[PDB]
Amino acid sequence: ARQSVPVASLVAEFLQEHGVDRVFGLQGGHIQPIWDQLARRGVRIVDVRDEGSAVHMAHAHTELTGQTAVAMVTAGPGVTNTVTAVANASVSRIPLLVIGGCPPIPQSNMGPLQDIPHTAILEPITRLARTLRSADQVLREFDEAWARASGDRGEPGPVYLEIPTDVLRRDVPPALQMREHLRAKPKRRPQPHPDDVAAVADLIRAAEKPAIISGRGARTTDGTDLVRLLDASGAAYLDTQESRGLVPDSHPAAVGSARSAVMRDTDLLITVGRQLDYQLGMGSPAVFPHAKVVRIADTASELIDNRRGEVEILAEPGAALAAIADALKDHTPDTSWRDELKAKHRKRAEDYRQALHSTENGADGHIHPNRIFGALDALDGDVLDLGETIMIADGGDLLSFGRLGITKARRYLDAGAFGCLGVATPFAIGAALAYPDRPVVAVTGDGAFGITATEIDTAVRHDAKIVVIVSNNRAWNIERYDQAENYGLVVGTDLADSDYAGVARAFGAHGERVTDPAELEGAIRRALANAPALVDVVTTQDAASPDSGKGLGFVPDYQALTPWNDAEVARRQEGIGSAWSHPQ
Amino acid sequence: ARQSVPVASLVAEFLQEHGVDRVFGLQGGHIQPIWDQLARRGVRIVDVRDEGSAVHMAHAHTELTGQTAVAMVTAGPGVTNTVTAVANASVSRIPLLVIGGCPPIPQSNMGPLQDIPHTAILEPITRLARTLRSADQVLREFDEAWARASGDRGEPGPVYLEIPTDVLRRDVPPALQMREHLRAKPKRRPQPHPDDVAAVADLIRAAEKPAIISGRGARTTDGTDLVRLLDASGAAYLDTQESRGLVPDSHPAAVGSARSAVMRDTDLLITVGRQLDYQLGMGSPAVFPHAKVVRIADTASELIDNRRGEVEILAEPGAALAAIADALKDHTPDTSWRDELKAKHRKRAEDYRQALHSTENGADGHIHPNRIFGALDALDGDVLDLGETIMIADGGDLLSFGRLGITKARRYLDAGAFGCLGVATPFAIGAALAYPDRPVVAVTGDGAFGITATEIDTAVRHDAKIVVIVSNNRAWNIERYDQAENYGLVVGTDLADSDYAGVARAFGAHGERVTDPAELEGAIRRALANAPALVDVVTTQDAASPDSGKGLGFVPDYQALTPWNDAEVARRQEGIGSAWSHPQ
Amino acid sequence: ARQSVPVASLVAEFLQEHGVDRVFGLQGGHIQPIWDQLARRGVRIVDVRDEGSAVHMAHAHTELTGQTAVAMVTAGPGVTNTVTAVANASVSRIPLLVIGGCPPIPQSNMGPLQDIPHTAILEPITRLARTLRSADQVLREFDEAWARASGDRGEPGPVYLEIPTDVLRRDVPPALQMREHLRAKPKRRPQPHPDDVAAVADLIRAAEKPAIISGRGARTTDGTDLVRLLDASGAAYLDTQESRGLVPDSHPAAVGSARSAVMRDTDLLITVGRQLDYQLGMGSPAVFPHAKVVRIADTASELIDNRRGEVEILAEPGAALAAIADALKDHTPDTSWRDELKAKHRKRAEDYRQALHSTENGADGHIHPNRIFGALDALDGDVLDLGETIMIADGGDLLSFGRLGITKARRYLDAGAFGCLGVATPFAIGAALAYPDRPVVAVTGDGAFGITATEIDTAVRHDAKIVVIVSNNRAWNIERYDQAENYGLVVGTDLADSDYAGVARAFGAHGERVTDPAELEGAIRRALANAPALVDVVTTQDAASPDSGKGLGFVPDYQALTPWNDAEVARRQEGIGSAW
Ligand SMILES: CC(C)(COP(=O)(O)OP(=O)(O)OC[C@H]1O[C@@H](n2cnc3c(N)ncnc32)[C@H](O)[C@@H]1OP(=O)(O)O)[C@@H](O)C(=O)NCCC(=O)NCCSC=O
Ligand SMILES: Cc1ncc(C[n+]2csc(CCOP(=O)(O)OP(=O)(O)O)c2C)c(N)n1
Ligand SMILES: [Mg+2]
Ligand SMILES: [Mg+2]
Ligand SMILES: [Mg+2]
Ligand SMILES: [Mg+2]
Repeated sequence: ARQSVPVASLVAEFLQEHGVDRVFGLQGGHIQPIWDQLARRGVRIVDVRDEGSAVHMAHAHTELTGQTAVAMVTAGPGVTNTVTAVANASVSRIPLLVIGGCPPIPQSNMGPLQDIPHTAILEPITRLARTLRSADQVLREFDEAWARASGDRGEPGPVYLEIPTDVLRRDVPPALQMREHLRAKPKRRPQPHPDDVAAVADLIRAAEKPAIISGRGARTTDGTDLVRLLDASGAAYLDTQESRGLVPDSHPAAVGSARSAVMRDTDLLITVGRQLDYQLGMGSPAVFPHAKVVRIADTASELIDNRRGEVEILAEPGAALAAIADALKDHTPDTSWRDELKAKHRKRAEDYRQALHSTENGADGHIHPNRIFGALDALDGDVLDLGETIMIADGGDLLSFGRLGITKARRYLDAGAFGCLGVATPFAIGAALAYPDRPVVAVTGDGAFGITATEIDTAVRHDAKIVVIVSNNRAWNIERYDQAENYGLVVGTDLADSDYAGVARAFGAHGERVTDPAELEGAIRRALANAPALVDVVTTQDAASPDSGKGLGFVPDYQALTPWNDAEVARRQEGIGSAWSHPQ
Repeated sequence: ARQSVPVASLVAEFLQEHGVDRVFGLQGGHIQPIWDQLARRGVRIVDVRDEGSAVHMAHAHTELTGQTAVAMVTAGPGVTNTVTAVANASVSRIPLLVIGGCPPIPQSNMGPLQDIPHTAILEPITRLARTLRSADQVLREFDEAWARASGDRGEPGPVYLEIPTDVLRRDVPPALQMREHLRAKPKRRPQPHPDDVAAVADLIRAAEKPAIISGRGARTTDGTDLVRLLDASGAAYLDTQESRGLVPDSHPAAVGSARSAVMRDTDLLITVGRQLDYQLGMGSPAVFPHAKVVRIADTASELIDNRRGEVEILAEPGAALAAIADALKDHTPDTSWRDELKAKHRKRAEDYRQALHSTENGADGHIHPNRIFGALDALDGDVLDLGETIMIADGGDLLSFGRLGITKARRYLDAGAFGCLGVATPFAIGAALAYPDRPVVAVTGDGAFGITATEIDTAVRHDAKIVVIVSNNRAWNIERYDQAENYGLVVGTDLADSDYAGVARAFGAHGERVTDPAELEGAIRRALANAPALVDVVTTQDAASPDSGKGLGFVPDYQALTPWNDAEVARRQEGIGSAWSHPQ
Repeated sequence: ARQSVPVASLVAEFLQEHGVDRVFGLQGGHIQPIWDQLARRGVRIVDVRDEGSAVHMAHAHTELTGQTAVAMVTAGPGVTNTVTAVANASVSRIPLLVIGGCPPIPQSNMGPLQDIPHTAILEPITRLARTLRSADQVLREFDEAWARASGDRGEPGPVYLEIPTDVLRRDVPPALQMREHLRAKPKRRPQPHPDDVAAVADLIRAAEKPAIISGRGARTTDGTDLVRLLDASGAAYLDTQESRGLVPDSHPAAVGSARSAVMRDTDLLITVGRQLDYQLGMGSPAVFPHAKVVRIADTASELIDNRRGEVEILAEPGAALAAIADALKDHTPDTSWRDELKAKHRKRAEDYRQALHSTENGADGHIHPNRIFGALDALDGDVLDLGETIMIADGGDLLSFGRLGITKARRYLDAGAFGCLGVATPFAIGAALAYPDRPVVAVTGDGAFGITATEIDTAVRHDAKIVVIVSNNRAWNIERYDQAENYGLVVGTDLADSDYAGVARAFGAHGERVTDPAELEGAIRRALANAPALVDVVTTQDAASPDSGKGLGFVPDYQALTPWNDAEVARRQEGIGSAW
């Protein structure tokens, strides 16, 4: 079978055999040899307006599908344009491969065109960042890097490979073209230890108010084993931004409008593929004052951070959840606490959803962003099925409203733990190309949207059927609010009444502007029918979000949010005794 | 005088006392304490749509004015959005300070909001990248970093400082607030050694065809000492993209249409504040086959790279040029070679300029980009003075045409050695705010423009009177050309017939589209009268630039350009003798 | 229960509660606050002559006992003196903690005493390297770092923590002193997936010549599940330098003197906690021309390097071995290939061992190093049980002789994949302190010994009952031999006839010089009886070692060894010319 082929040809074959049917990127001569070979093999090339956007598209693809995705960018500014999107994928622990161009070996350190230390810049935010200088070993390096992206020898996240242009053009002998490096590999499935499963089952039997909080790792499962454990355990259930859609909304455990009540009173916190980072108050006793802790994950990045488990299970989370459910066969949980939370949640969530359809305009006479979520809700079952829809959110206040306003989605993506503004359009494109028969709706602040707005062109040229709804409040409004509240002086946080519909139409998309909230349902209906489309909603600056009211803009010393920080300050003063003296 | 003040207040005072009258950035809570204190001191805040753009604006400010400029960006994605612009400033050796936000010390390594290893990511492309954790020493650190940006303990370029939000809020005692750290410092002026000056004078006296090539370091002078040395030496003169405007166009040495002829035949190459990087063929004997080498600079980054000088002068370049001119008092140079180049240059450059006014449309029936440079030339002395105009160029083919088409500018900026697409709009903004009574004209490819187009909003909101002229050829055209030529398959390099005038109007700027080259002068006149303005020129894909024809897209093994690479391959085969054997 | 205590006190308590009963180090003011608190808690301080030797001692302790060991060293040169020993532990994937001193936060970047970028220097060779600037979070950082040393979020290896002296003096409130961070944690035990177990059992049933090669991860087990799989599978068995002692020498699978024959013919290579690095020919098809590959390990650092498995099991290796053994309950392996290798191994190994007793002196009239191994063999079952002895080897030719000359040992340590000369004495000290009732015998080249010789003092002052036997050949001899062979010019590889016995005596150890090989048994008997003790053996420069003439000094393009490299050159020629 095998004959001598150039490195660039073997790279393209590696990718295709690993299940890569599309590559996101932006062409330059340093990667053209691979670009050409991917084209020749029938791999779709999704070319973008800013390399960072290509990496965001890969991120969305992998997060949605489970298939490791690929971005390809040229030397120098091509690679440096990806740093934010790489960092975002690193924080979220998403497997992806970035292939960068780089100058030929002979010109090393001589000031060749577009030279910059790519591997040194990317090393801190990647699982691997390497320059491949041996033609014979390029295939082996690709396969190992792909494994490291899944989390081998680290934790899941992005990897970076570059091949000097002279090496790309070298031949690889047939003997070195080994099938074991070319072939797709299954995910690892480490299994739980029976004694850890029994120990967790014993903690659940002893707990009165157990609570499961899911993350990334749980979201790699279909949710069915998590529901088996919820049923067997009687635990309350919370998800996070990275783990929406695993548990039906009507499930007796699902209490997503009772987040603070669950954290305050749970006596057994079980994390499932979830970090106890700022989004869960660092798992601090100040935020979980009654909780024993158990941690379940396929990576210690979701076992050891900030709190240790009385039990920690390192295993494929589905298998762990199934085994604990099995161990609770003859347990009859006390669900009084869960059922009381659920009764109040059902009413609070229903009332909140219904109020989205009629929210008053703010004091400036413009639309409250809640009306966008109400109009989507009104259209559900009519012109779209939200239960089949990929929902994306981005921005400041808009994003915080979206976490309450978006309840019925198939899948949800957003700015993530990194707070990465500008993901909305690139994520919408990756999602739409992965799921061409699903509605894809991105709701975004105007600040965030300006970062990646020109990717509306990409959506039109590649026919990604996205709908982008802009909360056009002429501001970085959550920042304007923190300025007013904590300094009395608003400066450098105002934007303008930009025609984002006109920007979309300039790039060949359907555009409409809305000033009257009664026009929103019709404008979003027209956008869904004419995707790719943008709806530019003139929204109020008088709309405090849950995040603006909790001090997210101020950056307290110990926690992201003022109320959590207050509890932390109190915790640090406990029981110091006569040892204490005033800082003077 | 002095009392306890918070770190953030002392930072703002440091900046203002160091001559900072504006800061470019994008607000977040992590830098709000400094942002507020700059506002309170009357420092102008130029807030942008993408943090990378703020660093490009600082770069343009410093390159134009000589005053070290400042960008301020928030933690996480705020800092990671600057990497390309930082890299660009590092390659070009431009002093600038980036102030980044970062999370409070107590949350170190805990997964706080927007955490990422900023200093590790930026260390390879900065002169210093530090986290300031001692309130008492913040002022001292700022002043040392500012010195390192000028090139102390390194070479000129960007520096990065971040202050954890808890440290920003700490008080500094009055004793630690030292005037020697707060005060503006003069540039260093190391002086030449008389013996090196005499040695260079002797080499000039012995040379028949001496040639000066200027760079960055020469461009920090007003050009008058360089002209004294040209007059005294009889040398031919070439500039580079980073050193335009130092020598009158009519000067007997100025032979900018004879670049290859000068490099081929010079017997004495004198670099003045210039790197022998890819833009000058690595100073290779393959490109300068007859040249002895002399190097003059205030930094060894422009003395030791790729070629060593028979003499090297490390000194303030003005002083070096003046001293060598003095040493040649009674020398009568042989200028036959110079004067013969000049006679042919005068005619070639005049004919080329005049032909810009009537260039034929390409085979697709659209405008040749040369017509943009002709229309600017036609308007010169009428509605603008090109000799007072800051010209900016960006893109691929468009940029290569611009290097021949732009001859009469006050100052010129472009994509630089790094090939940093998307600098046009941000640079135009920084230039326009530095020089509010000067025309600022940016000519850009459509590919490059999509990266930073949304900064047209910034130009409108801050009233930066820029004119952006887009070469709208519906392509990354220099890439499309290299694909066709070297692979036969054009893929992923096509864009669309986007309404860039409509994008500008969406953001409140004056916009006009041009399809007929006879309308260009009127459209550019209207743009200059209504700045900020954009002219969207529908240009041809049938237009090979000097760069497309020399293989810049292909990346040869040894040089950026095919003809130079050919010469290099020939050089490597010289005189190997019987030792040689076929690679088989 | 808890009250406010200084950081330094909470660090000492963390270590003791994690099972640390000893800390290896060298005092400086930057670490004195911790040093003092360890002393007060009764944690033994083993103070050394060079910080690198403290980290070698920690490495040996962890590798032998399974308990993560700790070195503590001061700012600046105290930390930079550890880099070789840290790199060695990183290469061998040994958990250990290095606690470094560093200057106070207010003097950051001001040129304080002993300042240097410790965390930047150590980042590339550690699983974590951090400066701890929040007193409240030091205990949490220690516990996370300890987990990472075990391999969480990485792979097993050394970690580095430093606390600025101002932070060491800060108080930690009682609420932040969480028991979950202070307490010792069990090792993780990920379990095999039954489908992978069945797939490996199917490959074993279909193989005619299966072979298991063990490494570090197998050596973390007691070997009983490995023997169960050997018995169930009929596989041949090879160990490596890092995995000796798991399988009795008399076991029908143990064919250590047939390494080449095993690699050449096996049709199923099974790696057990082992890397396919240079020591196994990169697992190359050039070196294993008939082998399908299966990989078993609790870390992907021993699954994905160079060769992929048709099946890869990421699990605690004992559990994986046990499950595959179970799956083969009704399998009757064809062991003819195994039994043929074993018959030739038995004869070859026996003849080799017996010849050690009578190896003639070299052409220069001096002892052949094999006589050292013959004398140890003669003493076995008489003066000591080598099967209860911790054997350590170091050097060039001496080490190569040692790999074949040392066949019985409770445990074996050496220079490792990193080729880290000078480990013998510090390893012997860590081993002797960990196993005070076991004989500890370190055989070293004279070149290697010069690096760490002054740690004989440490052995004497801490009563570490070690025996050091020096192959004193007045040379870096494996290097002198490569120069003679390949350049015809020996330069800068000669040493002198140094009195290493006299060095030992100067540091208060027992010393004896041996020039007559018939005196070796007696001298080694006297050394064992008077440990700590050194035997300085005047050995020949004129003796080829098993490693001689194999291109080790040449450093071929593709493989460590010429014959392997030749096979790689031939592999790259296969099918070239054949395009059409
Ligand atoms: C790369 C290697 C692991 C490869 O060595 P191997 O071929 O695995 O050899 P060894 O295990 O040492 O054994 C070599 C041969 O001896 C045979 N052998 C082994 N034991 C015996 C006994 N008891 N009797 C007879 N023969 C024996 C074995 O079957 C091999 O022959 P065959 O069956 O014919 O193969 C090693 O060479 C090595 O580690 N050296 C590199 C240098 C180094 O790491 N040291 C640091 C200091 S020098 C660095 O600067
Ligand atoms: C620190 C160090 N320096 C150099 C080497 C290279 N090296 C490998 S073996 C060897 C010679 C060892 O000499 P010795 O310990 O006397 O053993 P001999 O070969 O003489 O038996 C050398 C220098 C090394 N591995 N480590
Ligand atoms: Mg960017
Ligand atoms: Mg907004
Ligand atoms: Mg173009
Ligand atoms: Mg020796």
